[PDB]
Amino acid sequence: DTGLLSGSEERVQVALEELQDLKGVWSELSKVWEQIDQMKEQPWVSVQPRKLRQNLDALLNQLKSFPARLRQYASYEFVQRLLKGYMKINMLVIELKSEALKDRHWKQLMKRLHVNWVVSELTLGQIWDVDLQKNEAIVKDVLLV
Amino acid sequence: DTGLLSGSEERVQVALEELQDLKGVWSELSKVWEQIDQMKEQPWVSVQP
Repeated sequence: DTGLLSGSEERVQVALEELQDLKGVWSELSKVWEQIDQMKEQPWVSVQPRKLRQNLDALLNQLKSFPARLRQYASYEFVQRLLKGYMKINMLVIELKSEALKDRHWKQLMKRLHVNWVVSELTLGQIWDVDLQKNEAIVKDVLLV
Repeated sequence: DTGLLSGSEERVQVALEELQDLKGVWSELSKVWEQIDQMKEQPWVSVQP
């Protein structure tokens, strides 16, 4: 018998508590990503921006649902910046719904983003994976012209 | 004694069974026309014939 390492015990305790915290975080983040992937999978060519704004508000409510313990994490800040870029996606949506969306317009935008697309399925998850925050200049030039 | 016409309550219970059957029928029809609502309000963005 000897003085047991209480450092190991407190390490186990903090590991367990942070593990449960991050498990709740992973549940919330899995819900967030599945919903955003589901909505961005559709072309949303003839779908008003307001039904994506309401999803934005729902994401905000989900981000405010968990206590402040996650709100101090890098994942919370990343999801908040994702929400900011998601209202940027709303900013984009007007171009998606715009009368601008022509075949030659599609080809010029495609050349700007260098990706390859199939017209039948306009899965805008791909157009957002090509980050609009990253390629803002080229898409803005296309929108202006 | 008050010998009552039990046929009235037999009709009551028959109507009750018919009502439960109709409730099931209209629950299924609610699902049917709900599904109709989903493909029906569709602005024709993604759906194929």
